[PDB]
Amino acid sequence: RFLKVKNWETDVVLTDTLHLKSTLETGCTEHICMGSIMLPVRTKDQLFPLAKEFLDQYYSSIKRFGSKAHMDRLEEVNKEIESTSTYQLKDTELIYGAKHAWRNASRCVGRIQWSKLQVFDARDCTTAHGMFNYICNHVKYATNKGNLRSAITIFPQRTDGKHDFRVWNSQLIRYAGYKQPDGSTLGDPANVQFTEICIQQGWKAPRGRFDVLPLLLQANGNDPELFQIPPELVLEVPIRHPKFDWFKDLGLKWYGLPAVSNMLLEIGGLEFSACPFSGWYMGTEIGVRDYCDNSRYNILEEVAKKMDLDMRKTSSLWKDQALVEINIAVLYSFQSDKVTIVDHHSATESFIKHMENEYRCRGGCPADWVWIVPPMSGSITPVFHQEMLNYRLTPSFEYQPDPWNTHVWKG
Amino acid sequence: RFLKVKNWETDVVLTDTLHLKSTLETGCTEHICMGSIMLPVRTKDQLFPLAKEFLDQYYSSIKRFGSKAHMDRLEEVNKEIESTSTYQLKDTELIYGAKHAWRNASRCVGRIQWSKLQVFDARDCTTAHGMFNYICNHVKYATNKGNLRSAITIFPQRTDGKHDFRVWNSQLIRYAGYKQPDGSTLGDPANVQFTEICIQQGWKAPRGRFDVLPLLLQANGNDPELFQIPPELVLEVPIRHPKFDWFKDLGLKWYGLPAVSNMLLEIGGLEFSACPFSGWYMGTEIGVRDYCDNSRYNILEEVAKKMDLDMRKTSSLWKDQALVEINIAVLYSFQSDKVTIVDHHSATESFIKHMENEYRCRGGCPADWVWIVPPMSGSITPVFHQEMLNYRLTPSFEYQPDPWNTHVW
Ligand code: HEM
Ligand code: HEM
Ligand SMILES: Cc1cc(N)nc(C[C@@H]2CNC[C@@H]2OCCNCC(F)(F)c2ccccc2Cl)c1
Ligand SMILES: Cc1cc(N)nc(C[C@@H]2CNC[C@@H]2OCCNCC(F)(F)c2ccccc2Cl)c1
Ligand SMILES: C[C@H](O)[C@H](O)[C@H]1CNc2nc(N)[nH]c(=O)c2N1
Ligand SMILES: C[C@H](O)[C@H](O)[C@H]1CNc2nc(N)[nH]c(=O)c2N1
Ligand SMILES: [Zn+2]
Repeated sequence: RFLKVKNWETDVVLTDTLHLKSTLETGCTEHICMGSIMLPVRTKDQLFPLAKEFLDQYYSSIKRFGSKAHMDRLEEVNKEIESTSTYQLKDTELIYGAKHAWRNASRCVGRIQWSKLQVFDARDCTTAHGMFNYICNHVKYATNKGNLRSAITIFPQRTDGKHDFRVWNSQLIRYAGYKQPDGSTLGDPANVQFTEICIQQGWKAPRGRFDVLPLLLQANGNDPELFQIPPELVLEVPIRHPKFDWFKDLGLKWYGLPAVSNMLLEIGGLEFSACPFSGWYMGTEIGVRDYCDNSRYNILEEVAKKMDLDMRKTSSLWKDQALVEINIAVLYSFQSDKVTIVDHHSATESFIKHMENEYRCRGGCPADWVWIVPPMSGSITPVFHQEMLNYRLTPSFEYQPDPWNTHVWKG
Repeated sequence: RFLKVKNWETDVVLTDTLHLKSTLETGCTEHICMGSIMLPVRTKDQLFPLAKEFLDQYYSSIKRFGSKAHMDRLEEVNKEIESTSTYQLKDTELIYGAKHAWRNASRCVGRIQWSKLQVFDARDCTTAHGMFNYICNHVKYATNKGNLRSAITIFPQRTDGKHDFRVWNSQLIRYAGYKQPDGSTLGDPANVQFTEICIQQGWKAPRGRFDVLPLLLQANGNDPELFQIPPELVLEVPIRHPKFDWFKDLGLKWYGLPAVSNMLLEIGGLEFSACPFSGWYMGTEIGVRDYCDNSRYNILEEVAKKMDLDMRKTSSLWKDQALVEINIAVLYSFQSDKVTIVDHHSATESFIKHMENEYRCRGGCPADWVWIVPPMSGSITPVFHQEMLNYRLTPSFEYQPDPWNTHVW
């Protein structure tokens, strides 16, 4: 079967066949679309087909499908599963697997970069201290003094689900948030609960507006342990504006390295519950979401005050005006400090070229329009006008619940 | 089976039960989501279940479900379908149906207004000239000297499908487009094909940038005929900016009345193929989409230049700056001329209030996030953070194919 998508700006029509390899469910049915819903232990029996599907894809990718090396590897993995109930990936398979999970990430606008990913194999790690060291090395490598390089570090896979490796932080680098007795928040309101956990585990909080959180690291199902990332490894950018010299005295800064650490990587039916990965920011993440969401740093009003905008009616579009200036400031600041960043026009134009390439080469590119379209200026980017098909390919990155909800405390 | 939606800004969680009454298909399957796809006669047998479903909801709404008058109406309609192969709605049913088709329009941010809709019953209309008269009256009533009022005008229902009433125009009021020897497009690029069909049918095109198109009306399945809307009934707004005095010199204007005329209204299985309806604009429709789409009037570059922004690199956000100013000018011009308009902040705020009302007293509100979130400044409006479930309820408005593909001359 064939599915077509149309671009309403260019009239370019693409044909998807790749969706035929989709397996997992979307949440949608013929009666209900759940496209805007954010969130819509394996047996030997379920595992071997998953392993086989993966190895088939890997061996096809290297043009060795059906070879003796292919057949011997299927055999070897089958025998490993029957005997030990799981199996180990070869390094080459792990690399291919991590790159493909990114390639298949339908919510990622940055996927033009998918084949350039440094994979750090941390499967020999056994303790939280070992995790800390791996993560420091990742941060220093990825940061590269501002010349950011994509990377992922992969800790040992799930076994019985009682021995999971987990990074409790949602991102490797994030600022603390502190709920005040008067109900106001100091720092990042998104991180209040997690900050509270760190404090309870014995973190001495500075209680400022941009305090880098400690890592809380769980190895082998053990209770997590706290570690401070060396501050010299945490590259930050003070935010200033090219024309407005008062912008600096807002006292804003942000960190250069966006590094998601709470997702689960599935390759061939194996589950890597700790697999922190990093790239570089698109500016709107910081300037639109982190700074301007009402339940984040929420700076729109203060910015618009300083610009002397008419604030008595929303129809002056004061919020939109202040939003654009904050985003100019984030891009200018990163660029001035030589820290990699991409603007939303750049990024979406590159995404459309990536997607067209994938359609030709691969027969499709699953994409989640709700996430791919930037949170400002949506329709002046080419992705707004592009129809997309969202479906689930493996290998994949998946959301998993926060570990504090599920962890069995050892004490 | 019962589904939850969460607002990620406010943590408010709502439970949707209304979706269990959805009938039509979404285009999504368990394997593929088609959320971003723009486009994803009835026999006696098919028609009675549809009539019954509708009449049940109707009698329910007036608190007379299972009453003698309920059973008596179901009886009458059944008899009428068996004998005539169709049936006629009572005026009360027609009004209820049209208001609910709007209530059910999952792509409409303006539904807080749904119960305030003036319904013009044009089911007695028989000719294209009659259609023109009804439409001018709609246009004049809805416009109301700039104090716009929501309205729909409903022409006769489909019969055997060879006698369709159709307004060939996509909206009652739109601007002509003409491809130039220059290679460029003069006017609205979106209307090139329709403008050509107009000329072919005899329209004397002025060949300007903002020429109000004539109506092309089809009655009783006949060949469509041309009429032009009295110029004094088409309220237009010249676009200026509260601070940039050069803005007026771009020569921009837009019309005050948005009036969709190409959709099909389905009520109780009955199909109203000509049912033009109108409300009032949300500013971004004109300022973001009409003015700044590549493929529309595409004015971003000209504005940016007059602002003397750095257009050398995308990262100066020159497009975004110019976008906001164009949208400030649209809103300012409509407000100064006392023509009803709503900004995207205010409209989305009232949709959230509407959603909560609908969850509270109906068990849900079908909504298409891809359409509800404005085409600029998405995440600084409250709808961006609101999970929505999209499903199809009847009565409904449905897209239908351009009739020039359908029609046999
Ligand atoms: C290289 C530069 C990259 C850019 C500019 C980029 C851009 C983005 C953006 C803007 C988002 C949405 C973020 C949000 O709203 O929270 C995203 C999502 C995502 N990206 Fe990327 N990306 C990059 C690299 C990567 C890498 C290296 C990976 C993994 C190997 C990755 C995998 C993902 C995944 C799984 C999501 C969905 C996250 C979620 O569900 O929270 N991306 N990307
Ligand atoms: C009262 C003021 C109204 C406002 C501010 C409003 C707002 C909007 C907006 C912004 C859209 C998206 C349009 C687009 O992007 O092309 C829309 C779509 C729509 N609205 Fe409304 N609306 C109003 C009245 C109405 C009325 C009176 C009806 C029917 C009686 C209606 C039914 C629809 C339908 C069916 C769509 C989807 C149209 C399509 O698929 O092209 N709306 N609404
Ligand atoms: C409920 C929920 C579900 C889900 N799947 N993800 C989230 C995370 C939510 C989704 N938007 C905010 C929060 O993520 C912030 C992280 N963004 C940074 C980045 F990693 F995505 C990234 C961005 C740019 C370049 C590279 C990278 Cl690795 C929340
Ligand atoms: C392929 C296609 C499918 C579809 N369902 N609709 C369209 C119409 C396409 C989709 N966006 C543009 C075009 O409509 C412009 C009409 N907008 C005016 C209005 F009616 F929507 C309206 C707006 C504001 C207030 C009231 C009203 Cl009644 C195209
Ligand atoms: C409810 C809705 O799905 C939610 O707010 C989404 C919308 N689109 C998004 N897009 C991106 N890139 N990141 C997000 O966090 C979200 N949030
Ligand atoms: C492909 C995508 O669905 C398309 O560009 C949509 C996106 N959202 C929209 N939203 C509204 N309100 N109107 C539109 O015309 C569109 N176009
Ligand atoms: Zn869907």
